Amino acid sequence: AKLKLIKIDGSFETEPVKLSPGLIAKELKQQPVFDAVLVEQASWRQGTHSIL
RNA sequence: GGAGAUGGGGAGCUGUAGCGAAAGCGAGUUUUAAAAGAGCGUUUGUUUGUUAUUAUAGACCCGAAACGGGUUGAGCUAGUC
Repeated sequence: AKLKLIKIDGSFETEPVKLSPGLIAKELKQQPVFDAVLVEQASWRQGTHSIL
């Protein structure tokens, strides 16, 4: 993928860069991502909610 | 490790060949003298999320005279001193 590099001032560099495979997929799936975000919201409770 | 996903940790479980109680045998096993017959065979996947049902935990919930253990009780009242 074609990318650019920025500096501390806030200006782009003068040389782009490509990216080799390793994080680019050809498949599609959202239900895995759906349960991923759901379990991300999980592990946040601590059982404080309780009554007699 | 923000008590996180995750990474590591393959301990174990499913199916991968089964027959029966077994010595054991094995695409055959056991019953039988049977190579007769019959049975079972003759791979057809795993883990989660979810829904419903079922199993135990009070398990839709309300309800009794119940039972057991402990405890206050002679000033009402019974008897006695």
